[PDB]
Amino acid sequence: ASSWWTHVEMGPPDPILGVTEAFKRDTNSKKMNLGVGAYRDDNGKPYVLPSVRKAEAQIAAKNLDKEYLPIGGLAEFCKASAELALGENSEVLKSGRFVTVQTISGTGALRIGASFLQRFFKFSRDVFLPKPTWGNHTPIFRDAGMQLQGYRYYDPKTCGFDFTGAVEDISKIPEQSVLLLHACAHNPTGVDPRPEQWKEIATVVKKRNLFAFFDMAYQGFASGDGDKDAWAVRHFIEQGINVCLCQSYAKNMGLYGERVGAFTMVCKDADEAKRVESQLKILIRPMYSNPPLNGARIAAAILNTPDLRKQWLQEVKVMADRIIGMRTQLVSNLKKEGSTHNWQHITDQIGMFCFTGLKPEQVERLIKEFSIYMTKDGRISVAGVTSSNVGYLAHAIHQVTK
Amino acid sequence: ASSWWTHVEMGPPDPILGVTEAFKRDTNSKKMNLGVGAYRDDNGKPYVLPSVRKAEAQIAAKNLDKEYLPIGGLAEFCKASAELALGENSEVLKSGRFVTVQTISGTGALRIGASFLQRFFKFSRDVFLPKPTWGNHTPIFRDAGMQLQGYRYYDPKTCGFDFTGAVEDISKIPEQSVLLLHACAHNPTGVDPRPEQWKEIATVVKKRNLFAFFDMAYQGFASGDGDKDAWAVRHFIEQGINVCLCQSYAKNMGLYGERVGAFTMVCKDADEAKRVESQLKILIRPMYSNPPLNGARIAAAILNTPDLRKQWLQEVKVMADRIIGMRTQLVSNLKKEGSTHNWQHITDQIGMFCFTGLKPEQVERLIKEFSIYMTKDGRISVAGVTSSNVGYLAHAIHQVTK
Ligand SMILES: Cc1ncc(COP(=O)(O)O)c(C=O)c1O
Ligand SMILES: Cc1ncc(COP(=O)(O)O)c(C=O)c1O
Repeated sequence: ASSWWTHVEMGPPDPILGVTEAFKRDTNSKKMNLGVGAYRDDNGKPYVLPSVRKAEAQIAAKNLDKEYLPIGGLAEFCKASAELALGENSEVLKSGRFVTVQTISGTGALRIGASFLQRFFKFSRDVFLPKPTWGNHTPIFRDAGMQLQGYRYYDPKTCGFDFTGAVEDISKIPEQSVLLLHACAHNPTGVDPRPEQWKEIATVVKKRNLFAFFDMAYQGFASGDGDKDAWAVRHFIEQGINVCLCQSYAKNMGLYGERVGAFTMVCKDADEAKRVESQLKILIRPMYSNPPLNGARIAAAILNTPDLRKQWLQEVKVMADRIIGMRTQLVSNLKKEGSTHNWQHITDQIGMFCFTGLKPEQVERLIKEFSIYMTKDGRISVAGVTSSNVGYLAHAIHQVTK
Repeated sequence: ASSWWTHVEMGPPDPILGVTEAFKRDTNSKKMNLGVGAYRDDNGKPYVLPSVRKAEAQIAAKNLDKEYLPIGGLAEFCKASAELALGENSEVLKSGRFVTVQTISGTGALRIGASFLQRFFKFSRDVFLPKPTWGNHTPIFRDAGMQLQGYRYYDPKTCGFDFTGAVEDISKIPEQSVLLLHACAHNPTGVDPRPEQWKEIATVVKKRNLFAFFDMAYQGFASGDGDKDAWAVRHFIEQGINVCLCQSYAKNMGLYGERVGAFTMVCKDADEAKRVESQLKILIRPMYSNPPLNGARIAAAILNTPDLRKQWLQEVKVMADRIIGMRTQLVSNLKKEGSTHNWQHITDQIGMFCFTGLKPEQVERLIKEFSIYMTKDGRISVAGVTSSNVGYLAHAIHQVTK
């Protein structure tokens, strides 16, 4: 053709960016933006952890260099991330039968894992995801070369986890097929299985010899306790199932821009771990010579230092308490407004994001009348909820669902 | 199988890391490491630009947030990078018929460009590279899905650019085939075509309607003048050829760990530019939600501020002068030692890396006897050369080539 890219077509707009722009152009004083993808403080401003600032001050005092990091990443950061994910007294660390490589946050880890599965996981080409899964998950596996399937995870009838349906779908999954399991808060729905349900899922996976691909990105932030959030992964590991974790420190540490993340794979032996490390480095090098330095250095400094680690844990627990308090206040105000609908699932759900279960027509009613901007599926970000405007949101929800 | 990764094999060791480890384990006092991939000062320590430190201090004073950046990247950084690459008075900027997206340094840009070519460049599947090309170039295009070809670039007989052979190979390239052209210092050889040779190559490309994929990663660092280093790209653009630039600020700015880089594509119209921008964002999002923030912010602060830009240009010119002085001193000391070999190609070559043209047996002779560690092909890093040890290196080369 005359032009190289004359056949290139305009890409579809991102709904999240459209919602954000619609909120920005809105002139109503009482407008709210529940489509935000990051945590916010009470005032609604972006929140930077004081532990992060202390780590930055310490690093600036150290006056370190900016040379390239190993292809795998910073050794201290990888070791600290593995210890945090698996626990300080995990048998895996003692045996050393694990590999951890720094990557570009969770998305990068997910991509690296998908590329590794495409290159080496000869058993199957199908990746199973929850039916209401994170949006980027699909494109990542599609670009990496993996076909995608789905299983039931969320039950719209009870607005909760569909345990029986999920068990049946997992049991129907063909053997030796990779499975994706949101470790903690589900990204779009924030519904997590109960520990007994997690044990049942682990037993089914062990019986079917499936491959688990955990995606822990809200560790600590989900409930303020890192051990309880990582309980499912540790249970899977002690059951004898080798799993992969995609850890993202964007939320639990507030390093959204720093792109901090680690991809760890559990192997049977240290020889297998180092072979997987070599192949992972071989895969990583064409994508990027090395991961970034500043964010990983900050994360390693916070994790290794005891006082900084304690302060970071306290801050994360505080943010988790704020999220839970916002959910509880929303439910209480909905009860006060006189709504007879059962909003227990709002308190039951854990994480930033919530489906109140509102119908799309209710969504347009909220957008046009009360100037509340939210996605069509019904997901709202609790971080956007404020103690000042929680009453307004509850009143609007009650009026729409009247 | 019983194990998921029992069939995974140990990856081949990286020769550069092996050379570095061999240098580290060496106990000779007069040992040198010419395999370093980054610039070093006179003392041999890593060099951090004072302009970078001033920018970091200014950013710390600003007390900015760490929220996610747009998928394309920081707007200020992209605009500044495009202006620096194309020139302040470029017609492309006035017409706005360009797209620039931040990426993970040069490697990332190269990958993004290869992915875009795989998805949209329906004309051909073959990418032509110089015969002595950068090592990572191959794996990047192989993983992205592009077949790779080669053309003659370096003439071992004269240790210089093979102009006639390169012209014949380019003319034999099939029409509408993407071509890779190291903009400045050839990574492995540091040989660049003369401006008349660049004009001839541009005329041949325009006649054959080839697609040019420039990889400018040493702008400014090559000779201390950004305009002269970017002269080939500007000539190609004014000739009417739409080209792609993979800019890496790792060297010209010393931000090796910060992973700073931009991929810019020249289009005919602004509509084509924005369509390409949307498709590039669609491609980028699965790989990583957004590029990192700290390095791009530092680069934008340095480029936009006039005093910081002037100081950065002065520092880059100083490092380029140091590299040229090291080359000249090496040639002068080789002449003093009495060697009759023609070492003019050492001064002719521009960039960090040089092929002195030594045979592999001479390489093992240097490694075993004089404890000088270097790659088998003969490439040496001028940044590793020091005013103190340049005489020792010249004496060793003369003794080996005696
Ligand atoms: C499922 C999932 N993956 C990954 C991430 C983190 O993505 P990023 O890599 O952009 O930090 C999140 C955070 O919202 C998430 O919910
Ligand atoms: C040909 C080439 N491409 C790209 C780069 C930049 O690589 P990175 O992305 O690791 O900064 C360099 C720097 O040495 C190079 O020589």
